[PDB]
Amino acid sequence: LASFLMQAL
Ligand SMILES: *C(=O)c1ccc(-c2ccc(C(=O)OCC)cn2)nc1
Ligand SMILES: *NNC(=O)c1ccc(-c2ccc(C(N)=O)cn2)nc1
Ligand SMILES: Cc1ccccc1C
Ligand SMILES: Cc1ccccc1C
Ligand SMILES: Cc1ccccc1C
Repeated sequence: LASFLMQAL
């Protein structure tokens, strides 16, 4: 999940 949200950056 972290990756799925941090893709914003
Ligand atoms: C959430 O964005 C998230 C959580 C976990 C993973 C992920 C991707 C690949 C692996 C993997 O190859 O495991 C080998 C031990 C594990 N977890 N991606 C995204
Ligand atoms: N918010 N994330 C980004 O903007 C982002 C763009 C591109 C990449 C990335 C990572 C790894 C590779 C590679 N190993 O070829 C290419 N591009 N990460 C983040
Ligand atoms: C590597 C990967 C794949 C799918 C969604 C987000 C990210 C960071
Ligand atoms: C979609 C989502 C979920 C949890 C925290 C942040 C964001 C953008
Ligand atoms: C991480 C984030 C959050 C909201 C707008 C833009 C960006 C890059």
